[PDB]
Amino acid sequence: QPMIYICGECHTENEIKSRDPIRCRECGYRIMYKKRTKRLVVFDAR
Amino acid sequence: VIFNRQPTLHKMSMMGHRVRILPWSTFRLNLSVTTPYNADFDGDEMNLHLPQSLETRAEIQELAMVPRMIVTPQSNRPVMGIVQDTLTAVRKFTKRDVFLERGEVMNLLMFLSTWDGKVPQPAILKPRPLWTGKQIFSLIIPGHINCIRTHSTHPDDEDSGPYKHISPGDTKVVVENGELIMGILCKKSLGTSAGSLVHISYLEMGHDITRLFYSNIQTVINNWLLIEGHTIGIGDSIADSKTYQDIQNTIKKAKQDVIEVIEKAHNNELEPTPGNTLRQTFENQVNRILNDARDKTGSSAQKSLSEYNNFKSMVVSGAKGSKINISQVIAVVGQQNVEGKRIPFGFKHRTLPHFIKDDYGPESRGFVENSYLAGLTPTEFFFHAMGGREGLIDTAVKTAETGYIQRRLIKSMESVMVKYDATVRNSINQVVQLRYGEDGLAGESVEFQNLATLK
Amino acid sequence: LDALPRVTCPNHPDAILVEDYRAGDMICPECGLVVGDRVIDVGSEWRTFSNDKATKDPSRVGDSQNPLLSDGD
Amino acid sequence: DGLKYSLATGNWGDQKKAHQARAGVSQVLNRLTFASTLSHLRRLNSPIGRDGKLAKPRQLHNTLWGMVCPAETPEGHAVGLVKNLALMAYISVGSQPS
Amino acid sequence: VYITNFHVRMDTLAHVLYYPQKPLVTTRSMEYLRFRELPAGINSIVAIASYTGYNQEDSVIMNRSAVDRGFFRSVFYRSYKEQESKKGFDQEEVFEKPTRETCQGMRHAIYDKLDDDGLIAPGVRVSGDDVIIGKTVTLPENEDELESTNRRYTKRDCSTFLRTSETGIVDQVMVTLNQEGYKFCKIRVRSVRIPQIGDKFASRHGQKGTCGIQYRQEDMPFTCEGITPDIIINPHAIPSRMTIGHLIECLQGKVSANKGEIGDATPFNDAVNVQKISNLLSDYGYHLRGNEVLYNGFTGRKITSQIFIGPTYYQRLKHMVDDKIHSRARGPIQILNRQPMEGRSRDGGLRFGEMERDCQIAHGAAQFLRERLFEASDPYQVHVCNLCGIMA
Amino acid sequence: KRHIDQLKEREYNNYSWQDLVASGVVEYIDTLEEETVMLAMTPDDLQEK
Amino acid sequence: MGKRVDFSARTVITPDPNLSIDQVGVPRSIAANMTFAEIVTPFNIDRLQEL
Amino acid sequence: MNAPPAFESFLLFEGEKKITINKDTKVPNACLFTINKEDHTLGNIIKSQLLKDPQVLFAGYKVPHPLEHKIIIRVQTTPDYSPQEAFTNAITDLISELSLLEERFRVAIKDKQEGIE
Amino acid sequence: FIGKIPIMLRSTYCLLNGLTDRDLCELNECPLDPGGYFIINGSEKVLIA
Amino acid sequence: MIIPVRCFTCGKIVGNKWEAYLGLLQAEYTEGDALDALGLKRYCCRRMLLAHVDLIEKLLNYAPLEK
Amino acid sequence: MPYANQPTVRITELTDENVKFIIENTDLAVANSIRRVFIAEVPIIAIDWVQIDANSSVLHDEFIAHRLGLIPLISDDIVDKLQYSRDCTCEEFCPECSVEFTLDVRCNEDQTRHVTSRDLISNSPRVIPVTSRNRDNDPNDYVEQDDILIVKLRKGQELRLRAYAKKGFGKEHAKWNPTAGVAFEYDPDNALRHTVYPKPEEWPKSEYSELDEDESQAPYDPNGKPERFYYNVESCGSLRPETIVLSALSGLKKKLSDLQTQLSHEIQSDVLTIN
Ligand SMILES: [Mg+2]
Ligand SMILES: [Mg+2]
Ligand SMILES: [Zn+2]
Ligand SMILES: [Zn+2]
Ligand SMILES: [Zn+2]
Ligand SMILES: [Zn+2]
Ligand SMILES: [Zn+2]
Repeated sequence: QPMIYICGECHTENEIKSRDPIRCRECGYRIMYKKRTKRLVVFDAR
Repeated sequence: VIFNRQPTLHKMSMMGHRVRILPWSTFRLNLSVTTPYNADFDGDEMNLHLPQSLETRAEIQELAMVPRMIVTPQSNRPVMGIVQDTLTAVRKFTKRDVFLERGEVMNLLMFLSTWDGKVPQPAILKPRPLWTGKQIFSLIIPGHINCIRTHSTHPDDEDSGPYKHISPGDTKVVVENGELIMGILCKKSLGTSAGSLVHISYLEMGHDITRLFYSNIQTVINNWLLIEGHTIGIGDSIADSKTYQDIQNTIKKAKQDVIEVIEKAHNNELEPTPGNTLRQTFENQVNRILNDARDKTGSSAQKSLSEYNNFKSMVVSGAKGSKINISQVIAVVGQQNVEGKRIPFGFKHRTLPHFIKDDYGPESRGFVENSYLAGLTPTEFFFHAMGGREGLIDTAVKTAETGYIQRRLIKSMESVMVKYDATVRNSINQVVQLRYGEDGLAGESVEFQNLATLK
Repeated sequence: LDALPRVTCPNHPDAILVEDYRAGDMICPECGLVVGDRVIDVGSEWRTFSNDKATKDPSRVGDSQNPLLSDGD
Repeated sequence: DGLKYSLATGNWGDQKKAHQARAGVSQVLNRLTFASTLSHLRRLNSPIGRDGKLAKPRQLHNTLWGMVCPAETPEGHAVGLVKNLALMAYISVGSQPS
Repeated sequence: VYITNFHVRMDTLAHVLYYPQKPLVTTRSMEYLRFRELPAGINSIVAIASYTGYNQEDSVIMNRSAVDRGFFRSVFYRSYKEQESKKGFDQEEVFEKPTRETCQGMRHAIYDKLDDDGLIAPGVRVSGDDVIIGKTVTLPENEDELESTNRRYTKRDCSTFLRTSETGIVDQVMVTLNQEGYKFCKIRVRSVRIPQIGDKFASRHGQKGTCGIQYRQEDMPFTCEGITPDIIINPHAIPSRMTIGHLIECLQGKVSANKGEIGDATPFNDAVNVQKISNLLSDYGYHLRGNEVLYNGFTGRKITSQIFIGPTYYQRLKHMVDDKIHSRARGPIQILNRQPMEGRSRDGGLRFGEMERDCQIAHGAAQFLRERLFEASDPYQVHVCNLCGIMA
Repeated sequence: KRHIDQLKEREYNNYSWQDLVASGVVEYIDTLEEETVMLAMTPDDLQEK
Repeated sequence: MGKRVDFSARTVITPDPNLSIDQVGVPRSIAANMTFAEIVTPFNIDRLQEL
Repeated sequence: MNAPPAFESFLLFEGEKKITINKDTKVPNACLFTINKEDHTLGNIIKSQLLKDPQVLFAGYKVPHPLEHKIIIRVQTTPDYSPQEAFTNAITDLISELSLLEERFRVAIKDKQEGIE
Repeated sequence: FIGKIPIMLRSTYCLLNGLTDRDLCELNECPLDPGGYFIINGSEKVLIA
Repeated sequence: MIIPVRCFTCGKIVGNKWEAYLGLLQAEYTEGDALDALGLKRYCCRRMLLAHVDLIEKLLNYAPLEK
Repeated sequence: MPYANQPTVRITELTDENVKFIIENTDLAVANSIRRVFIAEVPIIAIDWVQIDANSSVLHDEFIAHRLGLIPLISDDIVDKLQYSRDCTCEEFCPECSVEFTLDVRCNEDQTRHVTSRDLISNSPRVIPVTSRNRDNDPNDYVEQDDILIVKLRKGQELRLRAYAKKGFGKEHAKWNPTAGVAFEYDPDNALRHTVYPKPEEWPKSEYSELDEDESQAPYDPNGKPERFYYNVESCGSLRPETIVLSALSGLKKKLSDLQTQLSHEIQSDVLTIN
């Protein structure tokens, strides 16, 4: 299963999902930012 | 539980309480216990410790439980009395122009705990039933304690008014057989006073009944206050045109009088005062004039206040604040000083570059002509900011020094104690006194008394 | 008492012995089971240097020296 | 590394010995509001003894007028010793008298 | 709001208000602070009234329905950071999913919230029972010959979990490598702090105070439109403190909010501020010094004293009660002396020093004194020789 | 007044505080010099005088 | 002589007009965390059994 | 999170009665009603309907604490009429005035007002 | 090359001084942020006069 | 950060009146008249809008609404 | 009972927003209790559950959830037949106890997009829409008329969520206030002296105080009692003003009749023999 990993500015998935070093293909940045969970939460409008 | 706070400066800082569990996360505690712990709910947090056996729970309940901690053996007076709004609300409630109709009296009766069950007959039967404020306060007094006076309120004509035949004047408070006969209650009646109602209650009724008395006074007087109301706005901070004219005129005369004394001084002919240099004679004299100037207009503003000034109502109950504050907000703030003298010459012979060299006038050397209400002028503000530091610094020092003086003192005396043959002896069993305090009495059970035979 | 590695459960041989850090206690799930002389790991505990001047650390009774580069301090 | 070190810890100079008085000179810039920061950058510190001194370098000298804040000083132990620069006040960078 | 770009900032700790407002009564000096651009509080409708005493002595009755409509609500962010240290010769730290079969840790808190890489992802709710990052420290490696293997042998645990912000949601998670070249993360948690009893607030005149209770709109006292106050401050805060400026500001504010132009309050001018303001406020249609006829919420009767009400800019401060509470039954014990912890952050116990001891002495409650200073912090049994007093 | 007219114009026309100092209408004064000046609070007082 | 103790708690104080002179409101969470050891007697046994 | 859930301010608990009656130990023909989860809105009005009655010697209510949803109503009647019946009548009469008020308001709306819907 | 001097933020030698308000917003930097504090090891550090 | 739905003090909805207001000020320099036309009678509802600062506008300008 | 007066009503003025009326010949406790019902006890529908599918906006999620709950909702036709959540047999939600909203927006345009009340859609039939822009031949319609700007979005941001609105009343949360405000006034000339004016000339005269067109200011009468209360109920818009009043009185009737049933329950169960 993928661990996505949107990167800064390029606005695309890094896609890295393994032990290999973090660095976004095409885009020269090396900061990542793990993507939101698909798992549902909930918020009360109170 | 035992409740404490830091810095624990005396035995009444840590006392037993019974817990009662509530929602939200702060320790909520009775308002009256504020003065023994020196607490303020401006973000001061306090500490609790729980006993873990019946044995320590027994020991706490009997010795350190709060209601027993009412009258401190330091100076045989109440450690805790009716404070803040309730204290102001009691004065306002006891004035004999206060009348209550059947509906409100029943609600106040309803908030009272140890109520007899019988409803008192209203002091006014017709046209419609009304109970006076004194009358409902009189249900709150436990059993039948007694005390004349114990007011020393501003009221009347000290030293010669009560002798002016006693046109009851209503000022002086008299209670008899557990019923308030006349007068108005204040901090001197209800506070930490030597002869307050609260002190007498502890003695006559016993500590448990006195605690019910504190609760009673507060829930009931407090509930009334809610319908009556209290406040302070700009309407409680201004006086009339004529007083305002009188204040400026008193100040304009005094300033001319200072210029006059400066004119005499420069002539070289002032004639000095005993044991002083001529500047000191001069400085002592201008200081006398400016102080007299503040006090004259201060006495003018207190006169000029109307009956309805809420500000005067807080000052008179003795709840918070005082006569000098009225002086400063309404009248004129006066000479500032630092180290007990007028604002020093910081620059060459001057306080600020805004003045002339050597200018002994009032304003130029630290007299504030304005009131807080009109606002301070720029120099006065900075000389006022200088008067502000001496107090902030004094605070930071005194806390360190006294913390040290107290620890050293306790550390000496700790092992002294009264033995079972009642001679007071220390650790190596040497005798300190043959009888404790030279009579073998307790400090919390003594009272001030008059010796008839010195007549 | 040498036979441990975390085992002393009276009625049954141990399967697990969870550490309830907040209570300061050692718990044995399938019964009731405290057994503990608790240490949350002495290295967090001595660390009571805090509000007092910490930039200089007067409490540092233990220098690091970095031994894993060397051997003999 | 030497500049990196001194500026980070807040110490000063040799560390082995020189650090007795000129300690606490760099600080993490407080960022709680916008004002804390402007006020923090515009702070100034008088050095002093520590733990019990009572004298005149704590009260508000007249010459601070137009220079340092009237009222704006820590409500705590170091009252009047760490001061804050007034609103218009300025500081010379200095240059050759030649 | 403390700077604009806060959202892309992993500041280790921060507080932001939902709705800031610039102040109604402002000083000209404030233009050059840009305090308009990033203000620190809200224009409250305040009444300086006594009421039910829940505002006695430096507390306030605050309007609960206003806090429902988001009054002074704020968001709280804590960024936790963790490093993957290589740490020399024969050990290693690793970001991964800790299991009780493979590592030396087994702390009671739940590991399930974690992802399979050891680090949670934004949006999942966390609490003091949760682990945010699964770090493990491989150590011995195998330096214990012969099959002292069994399980959990390879590595100790030391992963980081929530002490403090014992509830909230993960705002952001960031994975990168820092200046050593190590894998580094910062993970940010968002919490929302509703103004409650025990939050410290302060107006602009140096009168700080705690929120003593909150009443719902129904109960506050009211007037005209029924513009119920968002706060009731006690009258006693003014007289001995003479903070008259505080009292002029409502009055200047009343004219400014009503006339519709932000009011001047710069310290030194000839704007005859007390009189000139009182005259303007009356021309508009109020008692010229601001008093209004109030009614109580409990019975609707009028309150016999007219009450001074109007707006004042107030501050909610960084001192909030849920961070400040504390307690301990039995806890971690430091084996320097084996008495309770001092790091409150790590479930400490409060001190009972020489002065508190000195009062128990002064009460004469010796049994409670031995208890606090012995059985309830530090009891021990030792055997001594009767011939000589050495514990050897 | 002409200097003020330049400051209002500064919203598009080139001008600076430095220009204002170069006019010699404003000066910088340190605390040691401030001991010897005769500094007046407001134009009001200096005119009404 | 100045020991850290167990069974200790600290929070902010806020005023409360309804307490008696010696009562103290205690947060429910602090009340749940701190315990007292009652010893079982053949009278409260049914009450303690409920707890 | 030491704050109570907001519904608890008004929702009745399954282990508590809506009303409880206890006799006074001091004076005769007095009674004490405990009303659970009901604030000044109900309490203040029932106090007034009891005061309206000419045979009530005493009527009052107290909500013991802000944080605890509960009020008490104490009533004392003449040595002939029972306090329970006075309470029964007080609500029933109150029901009657409010019904008549609702009727009179609705008919008043029935006036040729053109924005009724 | 002899060493690395810590720059102080937005001073004449820190690249932020040259860019305009739109550019600075483009670099995710606050336009109102005052600068004049060093950045060390992630922490923003200010030197006290 | 954008004007709140409903004024704190009482409840009268107020976010809806923000866009309208910037239009009125552009048309007329009459803050009194602007607030009046929007119907913001009592001043609690008025302080709400009069004292708001719309930080959102500067905040939106960063390119990365993507993280 | 013979001593009940049965009051009196007069409607002075009615609009789409305000309802302004006078109640006469009644008790203050009635007036005050009825004013309190108008706030707390009158039920309505507002968003109560928000589920956030995707949120790339510059506002944090709980902030979106807050703004969104607080937005007003028409309820008049449906607030009655709807049942309370806890009372409803269903697990979670159902068509019979709640109504569902859906919001989906993305900024694909170069100009900043606003997210508004119209963009929020009721999966439930258009019996219960948002307040603004529906069957609105409305002169209150001005410029955008979005009723509320839930957020703003620059090119690239998107927002997808679900919401479940539920019936509840103001005592439980302020989002359920059915009023913009509630004016209440009685005895305008201060005949009864419930307040005591210091220098009475310094106070103005309300629109109800004209009866003394003169400047004599407050003639006293001690034999009087509070009579003739003036109201002005103002609609938040989510429930029309008269419906607020009629639902308040009925709810108060329901609450009272229920207390009578429990008091009856005391005489039926555990026979009233205690006192
Ligand atoms: Mg204090
Ligand atoms: Mg105090
Ligand atoms: Zn990239
Ligand atoms: Zn076991
Ligand atoms: Zn031996
Ligand atoms: Zn409003
Ligand atoms: Zn359902």
